[PDB]
Amino acid sequence: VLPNPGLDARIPSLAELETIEQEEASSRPKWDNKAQYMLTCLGFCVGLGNVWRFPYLCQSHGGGAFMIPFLILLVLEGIPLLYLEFAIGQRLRRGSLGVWSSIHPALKGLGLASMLTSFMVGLYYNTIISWIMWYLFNSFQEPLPWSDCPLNENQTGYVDECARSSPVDYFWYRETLNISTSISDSGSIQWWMLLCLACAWSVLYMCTIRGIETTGKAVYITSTLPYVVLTIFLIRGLTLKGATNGIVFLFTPNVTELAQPDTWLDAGAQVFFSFSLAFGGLISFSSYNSVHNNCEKDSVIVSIINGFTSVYVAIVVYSVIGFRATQRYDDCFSTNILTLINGFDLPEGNVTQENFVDMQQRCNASDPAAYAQLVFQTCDINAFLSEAVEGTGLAFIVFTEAITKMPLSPLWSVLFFIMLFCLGLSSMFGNMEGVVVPLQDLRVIPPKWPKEVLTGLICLGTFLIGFIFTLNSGQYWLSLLDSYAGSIPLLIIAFCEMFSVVYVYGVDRFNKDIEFMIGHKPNIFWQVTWRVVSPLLMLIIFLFFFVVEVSQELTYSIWDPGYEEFPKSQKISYPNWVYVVVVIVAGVPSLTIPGYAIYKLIRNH
Amino acid sequence: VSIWLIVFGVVMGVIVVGIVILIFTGIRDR
Repeated sequence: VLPNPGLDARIPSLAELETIEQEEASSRPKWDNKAQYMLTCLGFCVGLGNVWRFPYLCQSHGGGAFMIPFLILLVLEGIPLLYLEFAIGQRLRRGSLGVWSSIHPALKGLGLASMLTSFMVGLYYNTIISWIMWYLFNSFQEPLPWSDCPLNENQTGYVDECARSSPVDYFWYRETLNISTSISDSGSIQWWMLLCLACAWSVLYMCTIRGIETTGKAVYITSTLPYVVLTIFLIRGLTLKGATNGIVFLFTPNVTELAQPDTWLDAGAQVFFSFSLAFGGLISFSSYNSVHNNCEKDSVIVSIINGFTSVYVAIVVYSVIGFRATQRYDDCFSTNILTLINGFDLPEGNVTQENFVDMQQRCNASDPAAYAQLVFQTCDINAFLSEAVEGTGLAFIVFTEAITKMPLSPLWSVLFFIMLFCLGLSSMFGNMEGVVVPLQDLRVIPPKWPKEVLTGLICLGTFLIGFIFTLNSGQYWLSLLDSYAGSIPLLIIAFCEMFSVVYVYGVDRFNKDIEFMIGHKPNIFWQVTWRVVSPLLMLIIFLFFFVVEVSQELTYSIWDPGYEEFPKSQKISYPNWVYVVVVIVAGVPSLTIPGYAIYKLIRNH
Repeated sequence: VSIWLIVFGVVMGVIVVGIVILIFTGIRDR
């Protein structure tokens, strides 16, 4: 629709590209195997919120009714853009920031915005990834350290916060890290945890020192292991009988929790996040294979599994959630089995989780006086399934408890954490690719000191900012990022693809591209959704952002080791000096889309 | 002294040598 003066003469125009095939190997890397290409795309998409936020959002939207707004946005918006993602990087055969230069050169705020989101999410994930290794260092041993309480100072029973709450948590607010109360007070620096952060930066830098070459040989193992070990953990769940309890909690269809506005919203944010989008490394990934490679069914293949395996990941955790809730359901009851015979004294054989309550009626009938002194702790499954956690606690203060309900409890403590390490590490590649592909499109730096020297400039450049997360206050900074950083601005970066291909590039100009790559135009629903449907849905959920922008006041949790009714959290708001930086972390990636064009308009006027 | 620094001590030695192995390959492929 737009004229674009100078639209062409920057693209390779469909008739010389067959000749560039036989000269690309001397200038650019290549996928040296068919099998090594599939290992890259699955590992960047999966995990890290599909494992902790997506199964949590099951039981906050209705368990057995959660799939319906969830599964559709696979087959309405994911399967367009990923097939669109494959088709242009194989067309232009060039980096992502170069793409929005070859289309309307008053653009290229977009290639920055892909880099300005990919660099921060690559930062604070490695903070989480370091704690995966930290608890893995704390593995290997007979009495796992979170299992027991530290004593008091008198060689007797335990300290107060390990008495008032479980030993799995206490080892988190002093052990994992020393904790602060608020976000406004920075405490200890956690210097040994800073060493654990430091080594986490290096196994990345070891593996992508030569970009496609070193990663292409180091993807054959890290992209198969996080799916196998998760297969025996499923039978481990049916080994310890604790399944069919959170499993039936996964099958609770709440039709009342479907017409909510945030039901479509929270489903829409995760399906955009379950795939790893708006980074541009996949443009370079689809530039390193053959030109006539079928990516149409490859768009069907890899999009299906990551939406299908994540459901199967949600099965294994609720078996554990059902397992932890199972034994805790009777622990208070066995205490009350003890508390019944405490004051009212039945023989220990003729008491069980049975007519216990009926014999309690005979106890109250024989005497009400001592019956008014025996307190009983009422318990219920869905009073033990009704507690939950999101973000971090599922593997750190929830999963490690049922780890300690195993006969080989230090051994499965090891096997849990290499799986989640390589899970984030495989997802730590395209955000790493999202910062180097616009970097090769900068070219104001000296072009000497080749890529291995440039590789050392990335890992030590972003080494520095993770230091504030090692503070006692540093965990409260991390709660900002999963909530705000990359929640809203991920959408409209993807929306600028829709305006470019239809009204600037021309969908019919894209139509002659697809008969070149594979041949004949695909099924007609492909051509429908690029016109209308993906432009429709992306702004409805963006409209739902303004519904949840300010309709609930911003509040973050504080721990307070000296808390009033201590075994619960405390939710306080932020100070006014904290409000000045919350717009910086999520807003400045969105400012560059008009922002460079204003600099470009005063540069060319 | 510490058990978590024992398992930390072996993985910090793995990290130092693999980066210079690929340095020798890139210098042999100049």
